[PDB]
Amino acid sequence: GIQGLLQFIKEASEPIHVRKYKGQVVAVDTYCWLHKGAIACAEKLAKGEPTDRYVGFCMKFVNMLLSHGIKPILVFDGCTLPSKKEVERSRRERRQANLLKGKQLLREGKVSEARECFTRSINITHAMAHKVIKAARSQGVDCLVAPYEADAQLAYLNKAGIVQAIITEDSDLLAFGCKKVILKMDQFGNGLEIDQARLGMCRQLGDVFTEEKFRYMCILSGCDYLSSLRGIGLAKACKVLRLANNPDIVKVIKKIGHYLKMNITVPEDYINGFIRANNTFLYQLVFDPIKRKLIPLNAYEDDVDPETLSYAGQYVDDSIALQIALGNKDINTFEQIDDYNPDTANLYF
DNA sequence: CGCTAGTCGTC
DNA sequence: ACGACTAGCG
Ligand SMILES: C[C@@H](c1ccccc1)N1CN(c2ncc(Cl)c3ccncc23)n2ccc(=O)c(O)c2C1=O
Ligand SMILES: [Mg+2]
Ligand SMILES: [Mg+2]
Ligand code: NA
Ligand code: NA
Repeated sequence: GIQGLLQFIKEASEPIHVRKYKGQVVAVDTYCWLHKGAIACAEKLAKGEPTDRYVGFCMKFVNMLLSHGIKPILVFDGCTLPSKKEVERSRRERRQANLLKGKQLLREGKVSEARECFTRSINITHAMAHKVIKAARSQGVDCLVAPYEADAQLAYLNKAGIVQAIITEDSDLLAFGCKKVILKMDQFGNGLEIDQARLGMCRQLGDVFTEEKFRYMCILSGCDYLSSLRGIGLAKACKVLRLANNPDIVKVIKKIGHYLKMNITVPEDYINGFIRANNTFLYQLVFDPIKRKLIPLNAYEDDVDPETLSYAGQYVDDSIALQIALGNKDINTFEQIDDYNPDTANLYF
């Protein structure tokens, strides 16, 4: 998530009820719901005991969207981007560290502090997501596992017009150019909608309301694909882009210290890391479910060599991507764990 | 004083 | 991993 973006653009937000989307399609960042579901049964999942509480939690939200006449499309995270492989294994280590600390606290009589530790010791596996997929498909709810980050797939579904809004706790969806994003939605259907159109209402932005300029601001402030330079937040990133009057973002970043009157010599790796973050937001691979084809989020522009963009997701045969998308092919082991076929029975029709 | 980043507390 | 919120910094 972009740190503190919701507050900076608070004027573009409005409180809504999901009733607003009766008769409309809405995609969900379902790993947000699986994580909260797995918190409610953290003590059992950590010890390896069998539990399907996280399934009922996601279904509580799905059935609520269906009650108000919304067609939900549950989107799941797929493979890890090459650049994020070192961080996800580091996260597995920190979860296994809290597994032993939670156990130690249960011995010391501190049951409530141990119950809190277990909530930060759970790995959301593709097996857990497949249980949710099977429960959602019984109720006739379409599910789509993204090839890589669900953030990019959700952005595709909205940009294509397949879905009119995205339900998520991640503000990166706005940096990805989503038209309507619904944050902080509770089990009853109440949440905050941020419309890209209403970014004009934000006096803090100035002219940093276009997709390209708004994306650059989020990257400069500190994004998932790149930490910011020290002392740069949304306010200072926003300031740099308003003052600069040059389309080449690279020349603006080299002269960043001049615009802010700050002592910042930008390193070699920050310029390239900015280009990679910008390329991941534009060209990260997604699955077109109607045509059943793996494609970049946006069609390649100007001189952008697709052979240099492996960090934004590697290509695989469309048949492999279809099997990942239907939840049949396990993300980690690439083993077929199911035989679902949409043609032998809709998002894929 | 505006802002950014480090500490306490929780889904 | 999320945000409240606060201190301390430029
Ligand atoms: C795979 C998916 C995912 C994994 C498990 C549970 C919840 C979410 N992630 C991973 N990651 C995470 N986001 C949120 C939470 Cl609460 C996480 C908890 C544990 N481990 C990773 C998390 N993350 C970070 C920054 C992002 O910009 C982002 O898009 C994701 C993201 O979607
Ligand atoms: Mg994500
Ligand atoms: Mg993200
Ligand atoms: Na920052
Ligand atoms: Na300008």
